Amino acid sequence: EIVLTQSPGTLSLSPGERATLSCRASQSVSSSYLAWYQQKPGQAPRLLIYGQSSRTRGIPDRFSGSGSGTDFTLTISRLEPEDFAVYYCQQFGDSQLFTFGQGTKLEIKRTVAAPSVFIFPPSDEQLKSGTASVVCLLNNFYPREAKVQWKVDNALQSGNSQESVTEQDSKDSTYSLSSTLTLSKADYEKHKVYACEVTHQGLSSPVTKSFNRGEC
Amino acid sequence: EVQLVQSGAEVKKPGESLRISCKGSGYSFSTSWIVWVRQMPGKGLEWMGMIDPSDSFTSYSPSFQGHVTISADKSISTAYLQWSSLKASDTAMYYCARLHYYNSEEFDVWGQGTLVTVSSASTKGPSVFPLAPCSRSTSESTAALGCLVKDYFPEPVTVSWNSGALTSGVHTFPAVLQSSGLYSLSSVVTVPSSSLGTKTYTCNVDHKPSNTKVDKRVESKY
Amino acid sequence: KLCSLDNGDCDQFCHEEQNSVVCSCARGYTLADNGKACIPTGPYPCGKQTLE
Amino acid sequence: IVGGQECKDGECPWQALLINEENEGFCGGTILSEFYILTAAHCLYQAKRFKVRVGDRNTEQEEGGEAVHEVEVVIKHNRFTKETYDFDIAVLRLKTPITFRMNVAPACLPERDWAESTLMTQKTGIVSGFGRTHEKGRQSTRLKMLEVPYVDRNSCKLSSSFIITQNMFCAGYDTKQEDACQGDSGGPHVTRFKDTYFVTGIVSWGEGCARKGKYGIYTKVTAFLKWIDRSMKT
Ligand SMILES: [Ca+2]
Repeated sequence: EIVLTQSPGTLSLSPGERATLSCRASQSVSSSYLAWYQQKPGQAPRLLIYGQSSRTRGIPDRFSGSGSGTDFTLTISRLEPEDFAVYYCQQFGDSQLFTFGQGTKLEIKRTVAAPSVFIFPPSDEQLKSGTASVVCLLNNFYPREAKVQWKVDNALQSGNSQESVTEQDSKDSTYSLSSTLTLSKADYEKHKVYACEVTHQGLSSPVTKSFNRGEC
Repeated sequence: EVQLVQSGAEVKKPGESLRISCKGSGYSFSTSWIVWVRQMPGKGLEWMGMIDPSDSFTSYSPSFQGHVTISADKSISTAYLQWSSLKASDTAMYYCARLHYYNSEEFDVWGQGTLVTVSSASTKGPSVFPLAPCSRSTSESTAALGCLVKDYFPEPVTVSWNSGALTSGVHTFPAVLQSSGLYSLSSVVTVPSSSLGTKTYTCNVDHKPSNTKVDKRVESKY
Repeated sequence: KLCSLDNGDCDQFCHEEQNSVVCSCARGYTLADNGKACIPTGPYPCGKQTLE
Repeated sequence: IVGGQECKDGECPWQALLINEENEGFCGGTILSEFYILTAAHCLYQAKRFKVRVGDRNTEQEEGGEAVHEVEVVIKHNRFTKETYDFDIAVLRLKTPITFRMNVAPACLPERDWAESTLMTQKTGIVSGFGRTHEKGRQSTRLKMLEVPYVDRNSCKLSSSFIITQNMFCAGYDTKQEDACQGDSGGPHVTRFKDTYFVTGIVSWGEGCARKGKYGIYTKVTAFLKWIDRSMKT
């Protein structure tokens, strides 16, 4: 069995540039060459190129593959907006069957953009149902990396929140992310200051948005 | 046109059995091996096994042997994946794909995917709650509003704004699975601060599995 | 006829489905847009004498 | 081969040649892919350990593009037996991939039904090799080809002293002095359809070579396509 390790995990590039994706295989006692696939959100994987030098119909000549033994790459000479996606390498050995790499995300490198940050209190309607969800939104930021810290009366809350994040925006290449803090009404009712602190590459200092329990 | 077309999304509880199907058209089904591929939510592709539909010959990944069945009915050009006893960990997308014959090492044609959900949860409609700042003040020119769509099962919900008339600045987030086993998502919009006194903003929620349709007016007290 | 007449006009494999003709091609070929001709995926496809 | 012609350059590029310890050609093979060679099972008993030579076209002069590959795995048909020459087929997977060039290009595997109705219905196919040049003759130096009509199975059966199983077929001539011979065994019999050459048979056996009233006997490949497929997937 051959384990395939692709690299990098995320590749950040600009339309127009050349991309190089790696995949290294245990060239066992056999091995050979690899196939590669592209996958976009909500779609089935699509075979691009394969074997020693075969190409699927319709693949532009900007796509090419190389390597041998344990070391293989796929190169894209000139990125199109339509070219940003996850890529998988795939091996077979006769005795060893099939294996895939862990995927590389091809994302659009755009200029750094700070998030807009917003905090929302739980609704009284929700509160009457026994739970308080407090939401922090980071809107249109780049790069993806962002830190969202919950504070209840300056106590950091860990393990009682969930995040959701958008894909790199297709128009402006930004991301958006929500963080939702969930408390029991009794626990919610035990505290005064509810705060969200966002740390981000585009933020020269961390930004805090807050409210006082019950004034909402 | 050669296609592989899979049956639709399934929602099941642990311990139930399940069979999903994969139909070939536009080529002779018997002449190509048919492979199954797993994609756990947010995870990568996993090869499970393959079948030669001419004689129903099968080979399973060791990681998957004994946990799944690959079968075929060549008279209707269909391949199948079956579990006698589901686990929550089977929750994933499953693809079929064609493996050629003598020397292929790759999958040329893929089905569209089948969504499989395994949960102790039962169908439940969402509650839709407003997202409004604690005080209408603004800082200054733009404001954010939203709806939190909480405690539903299974996916999906659809969300629109003002019956589709408001699309600019909307972000409807992917659901997260809560410790309760219920999903939750949030939809937000950026709006003119100058519009809050004149215009209504309503989020439109559909949860088809429960026949739930909600129009939630969002506005501040102050 | 169908596969009887010019091989259902497939270039290579011809198979009958749906009381109509379905072409395929050999490995290292892919079936053209027209459903019958076969296009090389590489520079040295099988069954082809080498030229210069 | 007895009679026929010589293969001009690049016209028989799927030809392989198995060579023993003494770097000498004793059986043919057919290139199926970058990694796989098709041959006759009985050639495996004609040498202790061997290698495969591609792109050779004359044993004396090096034409540049010849190249020799080590064999990594041998997949011999389980049911082959020496007394009947049934199941005379084996496949070799190499340690190194042959790299296609001018004069090394693989021959095509067909799909069984189409081949059996479209390829096996053609009047002739094409056999090749470096095997002997007459029945009790010398092994050939230059690579040769031969056009052999398919000989129908009934007339075939009637012409021969030994059983002709359905994993075999006849091709060649009654009285005419044209046939394959020893040393060609294992090499390619291909049939052309719309300018593509598919592997249809392996050189297996025959009563003498060119004998009057006797034809050449080939492993019927279509009868072994699925088995070939499975060997590539194990
Ligand atoms: Ca030479």
